[PDB]
Amino acid sequence: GGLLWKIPWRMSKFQKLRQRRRLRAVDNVVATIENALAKKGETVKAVERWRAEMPTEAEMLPKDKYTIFDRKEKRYRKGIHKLPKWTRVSQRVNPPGY
Amino acid sequence: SFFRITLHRSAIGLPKRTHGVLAALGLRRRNQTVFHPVEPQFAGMLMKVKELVRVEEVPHRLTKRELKDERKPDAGFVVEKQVRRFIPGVGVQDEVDFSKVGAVVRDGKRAGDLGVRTRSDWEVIGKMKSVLPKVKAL
RNA sequence: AUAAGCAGCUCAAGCAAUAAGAAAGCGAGAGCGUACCUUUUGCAUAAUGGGUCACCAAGUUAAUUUUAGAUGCGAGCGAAU
RNA sequence: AGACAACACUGACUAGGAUAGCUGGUUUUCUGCGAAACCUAUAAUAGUAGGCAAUUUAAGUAACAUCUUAGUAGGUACAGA
RNA sequence: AUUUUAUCGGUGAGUAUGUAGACUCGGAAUGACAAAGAUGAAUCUUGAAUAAUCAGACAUAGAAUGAUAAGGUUGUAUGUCAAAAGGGAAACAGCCCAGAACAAGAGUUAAGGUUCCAAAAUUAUUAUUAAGUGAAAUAAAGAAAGUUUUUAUA
RNA sequence: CGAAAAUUUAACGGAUCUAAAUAAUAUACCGAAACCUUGUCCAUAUGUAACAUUAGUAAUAAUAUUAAUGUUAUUUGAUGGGGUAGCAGAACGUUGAGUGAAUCUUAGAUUUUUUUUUUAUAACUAAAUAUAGAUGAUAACUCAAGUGAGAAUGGU
RNA sequence: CAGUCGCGUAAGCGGGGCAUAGGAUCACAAGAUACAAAAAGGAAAGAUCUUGGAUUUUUGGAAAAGCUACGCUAGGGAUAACAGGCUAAUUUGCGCAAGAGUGUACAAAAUGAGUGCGCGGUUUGGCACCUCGGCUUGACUAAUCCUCAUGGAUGCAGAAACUAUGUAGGGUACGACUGUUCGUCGAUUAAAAAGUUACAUGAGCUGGGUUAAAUACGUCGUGAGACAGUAUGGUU
Ligand SMILES: [Mg+2]
Ligand SMILES: [Mg+2]
Ligand SMILES: [Mg+2]
Ligand SMILES: [Mg+2]
Ligand SMILES: [Mg+2]
Ligand SMILES: [Mg+2]
Ligand SMILES: [Mg+2]
Ligand SMILES: [Mg+2]
Ligand SMILES: [Mg+2]
Ligand SMILES: [Mg+2]
Ligand SMILES: [Mg+2]
Ligand SMILES: [Mg+2]
Ligand SMILES: [Mg+2]
Ligand SMILES: [Mg+2]
Ligand SMILES: [Mg+2]
Ligand SMILES: [Mg+2]
Ligand SMILES: [Mg+2]
Ligand SMILES: [Mg+2]
Ligand SMILES: [Mg+2]
Ligand SMILES: [Mg+2]
Ligand SMILES: [Mg+2]
Ligand SMILES: [Mg+2]
Ligand SMILES: [Mg+2]
Ligand SMILES: [Mg+2]
Ligand SMILES: [Mg+2]
Ligand SMILES: [Mg+2]
Ligand SMILES: [Mg+2]
Ligand SMILES: [Mg+2]
Ligand SMILES: [Mg+2]
Ligand SMILES: [Mg+2]
Ligand SMILES: [Mg+2]
Ligand SMILES: [Mg+2]
Ligand SMILES: [Mg+2]
Ligand SMILES: [Mg+2]
Ligand SMILES: [Mg+2]
Ligand SMILES: [Mg+2]
Ligand SMILES: [Mg+2]
Ligand SMILES: [Mg+2]
Repeated sequence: GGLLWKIPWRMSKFQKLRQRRRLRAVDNVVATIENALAKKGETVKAVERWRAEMPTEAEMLPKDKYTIFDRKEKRYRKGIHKLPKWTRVSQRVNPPGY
Repeated sequence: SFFRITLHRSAIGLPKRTHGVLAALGLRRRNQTVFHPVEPQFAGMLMKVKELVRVEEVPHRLTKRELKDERKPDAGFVVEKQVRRFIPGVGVQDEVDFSKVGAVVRDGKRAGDLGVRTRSDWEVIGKMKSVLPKVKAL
């Protein structure tokens, strides 16, 4: 193509820091909701599903925090900043093996 | 308890379904805060916009008047002396010095009723040609 | 008269009133800004049109058929005697 | 030689009588709301009509959106032989 | 006439290996339908009145097509542009933020950044690189007493 | 190292950097017309008070009230604010007309300028120049349109 | 629901077929209905219901063949030819890796099957963002024909040449044929190499090719005419 979308293949240490904090912030929203309901003895299927198949920022590997799965790439990995609205959508899990 | 929910990010380029979740919460602009009880029907509403809002558990709900007073700054001044003025509906309010505290408002259809000096008050002052300051004062 | 401005905007030194009072204007220097219209998915576009200024220059009228609002009369209305 | 018939000739000049689903143009301000480039039909495919539907403001709402809880339809990713 | 095979094809058996648009015994998430409740910015329906539009473009994911080429052509899902200014991407219709009624503020923030151009760190910690590699658009297979680490080993 | 293309270093934006590179972390700060605060403008509601106008209803010889309209303030410390095609509402201006046999004008009407002020497509203040008593100008309300032009290889 | 028929002991089933592939109006024709009947009685021509005949197959439904290079108007660049842009299948453009094999011997002096990984933007193409050659005069690239330095070469005795590494300062001429770039050939030369630049350069020149009106030939067409044909001529 001749139209230039200058998007670097890797992120800067500043974009990574904000990513860690956005993943950390989401964990606090879920924990705040889960703790508020536990005090009343209630549960929500969405929360129970999140805490079951989604890790916390402290439990994620750097590769899972800054990259995503892409079957079209050489090594099946791709910069997470290449996902649409990547700063406002949740993305923490990739297929096993990649 | 209650959920103190505040919109931190926008949903401009997000799907239409996300706009409805925010509309059902009452979040219309950034940094707008709402209060909802701690219930499943509201928790699930937050798990859909958890990437956009900030949540907090609070004991009680704050009123629209009490939620806006926590950002109100101190005025930084106090009117201690008000000069004579005319209020269209009430009347003429005489000078008041709140430092020594008396806002007396006089209304009428004649000048003497307003509490001001008239042409007659100036003529009696001019005819008092005998009053003289005390020699000690001079 | 050391400079690469769609000539405007933001910041602004200085000059400017023979005199008490009164600073319009021009502006060094710094920064932001690629005309307008048309037509297009999309135009600074090297796509269309214009040398400048002034004037002339484009949803109107009639008949007919409807609607809204207002208003006259009212199971009658109008017209005409 | 489609050559010539007085600027014009694969049919002159002049007066009277046209259309153009195409191109261009359509002039003051403020305020409110706010699309589509899809479907169907067409001698259609630069057009048009009916829908979806933008707008005006009345009459309704057990309206519409979202989440929660329970329920239902249907076989993609995946996995398997 | 005759028998024999660690040769070919065929049949039977295998809870053997692979293969998948027209295989799906198993089977998500998502999306769809309806009920109740709650919430919300009237966003819905109807009546009356009454338009524009009918080559769209790009990004992301996943396909058909092409040559697993095209800023190619053509569906699906989502968004932006179109009709959206502003900050970031050096410059930028379509990307990352964010929706401009007008001012003031060393105000609070998003994406993005903080040596100078140029507002903000020459801010702290642990390692690697010596090639200006790199530092906002990753050229490949491959070679090699470059260097570091780890794991075995003399 | 592999790694070669034709104007010029030539896709770090440049200077330059041994980190101001790379990887894994932490904090502060900057940062938009976003947000907040204080004010302003506009649009659309809710009640209340007051001012003015118009039209009614009562009182008055020893003023009050009702309704509509305009307006300011105030209550809920009300809500809302990009925009093409397109739809809608509210206004200004131009020309002529009615009220007009009206109003004003040498004590200066009118003067294509300049200037001043006012939320202001407009009017107003003042200044300079000239000099008209109506074939002059004009508020307000209303009526009717040959009514508003940087765009037509437009016309003069 | 009404009407009235069939089958069934009965309950009950039946308004064609297991399901999914057959077009209207108009006109015309055959039956019914008793509606209206242009003075009146009738009728004609109409109306309502049932029914029939359709590659109405451009199947929401016209009775319909061509040429224009003598051409014209309105438009589009919403769809082409040249150039630019994207792409790189292909190429008369290259490199690297591996090494069957050739080299009397011996893989790598030379040579290199079928392949793999790439570069580059010269050829023929795709897309549709966007509607020639010569002369004169240059600039630039380096993947080098000559000249300069140099490694390898059972296959470097010398000479000459082969291959390869540096290197683009300068040079790369003359003629015949062809409209030619290209190509073929003659004769010299140290050598008579390439490419990019709008396949550089026509507001610098040329106009032979392509090339509108004229004309002929062949072929095609019933014909007007046409042709990736040929020929002579044709305002730069
Ligand atoms: Mg480009
Ligand atoms: Mg100077
Ligand atoms: Mg130019
Ligand atoms: Mg132009
Ligand atoms: Mg011109
Ligand atoms: Mg005019
Ligand atoms: Mg006009
Ligand atoms: Mg002829
Ligand atoms: Mg002729
Ligand atoms: Mg709006
Ligand atoms: Mg659309
Ligand atoms: Mg037809
Ligand atoms: Mg058309
Ligand atoms: Mg199954
Ligand atoms: Mg495309
Ligand atoms: Mg939008
Ligand atoms: Mg458009
Ligand atoms: Mg923008
Ligand atoms: Mg930068
Ligand atoms: Mg600060
Ligand atoms: Mg600084
Ligand atoms: Mg570098
Ligand atoms: Mg550079
Ligand atoms: Mg704002
Ligand atoms: Mg806004
Ligand atoms: Mg608006
Ligand atoms: Mg004057
Ligand atoms: Mg003009
Ligand atoms: Mg009769
Ligand atoms: Mg049809
Ligand atoms: Mg049909
Ligand atoms: Mg001919
Ligand atoms: Mg095009
Ligand atoms: Mg040697
Ligand atoms: Mg030299
Ligand atoms: Mg050329
Ligand atoms: Mg030229
Ligand atoms: Mg001749």
